[PDB]
Amino acid sequence: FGAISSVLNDILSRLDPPEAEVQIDRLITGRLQSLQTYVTQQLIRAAE
Amino acid sequence: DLCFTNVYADSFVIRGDEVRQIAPGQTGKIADYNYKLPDDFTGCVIAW
Repeated sequence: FGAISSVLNDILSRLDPPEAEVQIDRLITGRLQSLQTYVTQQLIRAAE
Repeated sequence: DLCFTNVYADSFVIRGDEVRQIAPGQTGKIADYNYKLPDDFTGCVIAW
């Protein structure tokens, strides 16, 4: 999603918190958006 | 135009080649074993 590496322990180990926060926050934005997408698909499919 | 509960004045002297360490999210000898500002530091760093 625009991060360094898609592994959280990898980001946290490679970088210091002052930048791990940014890389993480990008991972969080992406994964949260993916969860929202999945939950909305489930909502519509459950309505059907 | 801003009120504050308590304002702190931390005082010390350093070299111009070390001012960058007296700031949030830095690294170095000072920001390691001497004096470290928080990650969410809310204030100004002043020197003359």
